[PDB]
Amino acid sequence: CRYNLACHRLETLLQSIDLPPLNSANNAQYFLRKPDKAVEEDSRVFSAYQDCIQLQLQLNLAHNAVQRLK
Amino acid sequence: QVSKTSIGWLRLLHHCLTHISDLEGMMASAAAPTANLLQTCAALLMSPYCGMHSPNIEVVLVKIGLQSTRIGLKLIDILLRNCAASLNSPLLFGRLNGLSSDSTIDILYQLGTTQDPGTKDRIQALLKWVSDSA
Repeated sequence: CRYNLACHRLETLLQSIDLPPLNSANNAQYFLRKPDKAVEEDSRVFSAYQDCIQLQLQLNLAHNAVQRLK
Repeated sequence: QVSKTSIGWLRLLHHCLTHISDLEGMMASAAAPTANLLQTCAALLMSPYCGMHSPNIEVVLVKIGLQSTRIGLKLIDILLRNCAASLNSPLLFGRLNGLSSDSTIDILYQLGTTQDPGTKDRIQALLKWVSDSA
């Protein structure tokens, strides 16, 4: 349940994440100097992704322990 | 930037077009004819900030494109189809055709939704670009 909630958080945050293509000077500048809002969005995405990976690790460990017991 | 780029001329053109509204028309009429002006202004619009904020360039582009139907169609073609200039001749090879930004979207929206004799034709051109694309 917790990992599903974390995945939903990451999904909602990523659905608003956009990647400009590297095909113009303005996009190149976006990548050269990441704008502040992009920095905050990336920080939030990293936090949510770390939460998702930790909960995924815990879920797989719990599943393997349950398999040990079964 | 004014010393090292062409942006100063665009700031002058924006001042001429916008400073006194009652003269805008006349200024636009004097500015529309010059060859490759719309291509150059679009190139400056899609370039990284060089001393002129995007809204002013957009105002210049819209006011030129709206001063007659032919120029409006040319601006639509520049934004959607071919933005290159029409060893001394302007080239403007550097930018991919049809790239979109907030500025281009706003310009196209204003061209389509501005009510004047050319609006139909502009819409027509827009729709053409759609069908051709499809």
